[PDB]
Amino acid sequence: VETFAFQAEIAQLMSLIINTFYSNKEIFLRELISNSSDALDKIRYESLTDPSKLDSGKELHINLIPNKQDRTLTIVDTGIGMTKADLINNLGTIAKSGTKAFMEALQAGADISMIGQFGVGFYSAYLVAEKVTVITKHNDDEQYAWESSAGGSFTVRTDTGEPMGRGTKVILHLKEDQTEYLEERRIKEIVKKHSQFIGYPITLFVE
Ligand SMILES: COc1ccc(-c2c(-c3cc(C(C)C)c(O)cc3O)noc2NC(=O)C2CC2)cc1
Repeated sequence: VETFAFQAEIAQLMSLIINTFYSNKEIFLRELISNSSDALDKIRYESLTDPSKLDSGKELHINLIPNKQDRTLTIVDTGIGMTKADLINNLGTIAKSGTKAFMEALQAGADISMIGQFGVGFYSAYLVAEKVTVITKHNDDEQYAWESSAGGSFTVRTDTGEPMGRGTKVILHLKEDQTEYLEERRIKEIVKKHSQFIGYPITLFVE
């Protein structure tokens, strides 16, 4: 297991997300679904010229998996996936510059819900989760698990769990007071409100 420090700007972004009073927490799901859609777009485009990139799985979809027993909400996609290098480099995001652009878009009146416009929507996960695990598999690398409970550090390790084929799984270990996001009707409501026109099948698993 390797432990890394977040860049100062990202730790600041996470501290802001965790500590700022902001009731509209449901946007985290929109942001994660958007990321999955972006990753799915990428493997789709690459497969147009090289269909063998789909040997790791032809289906392009997003699954939402609540587990009330574990208090986890998991978002799984079969997009392009991330390499180990991507994970360490802020999960394939432009997080340093994006955080800068977000930080003082906020000072120009913006609110937290615009976070995705600055490429760092992922970190909105910390509105609802005390810990986030990101398990990912890119065609060119092995399957890795990234994890952080904030506090300035993250870990990366080779994943031992179920083979994913290709794509990304974001596991949200929910805060005690945020269990509404495990309820079927709440999830459906949020998907219909914010993600109605995502161009990939979104399947909400039941328990
Ligand atoms: C908005 O920033 C993003 C969005 C998606 C990704 C991404 C992902 C990916 C990343 C995340 C976050 C953990 C950041 C996610 O929730 C879902 C995903 O499928 N897998 O491969 C990728 N690699 C990519 O190059 C792609 C298409 C965007 C990385 C950065």
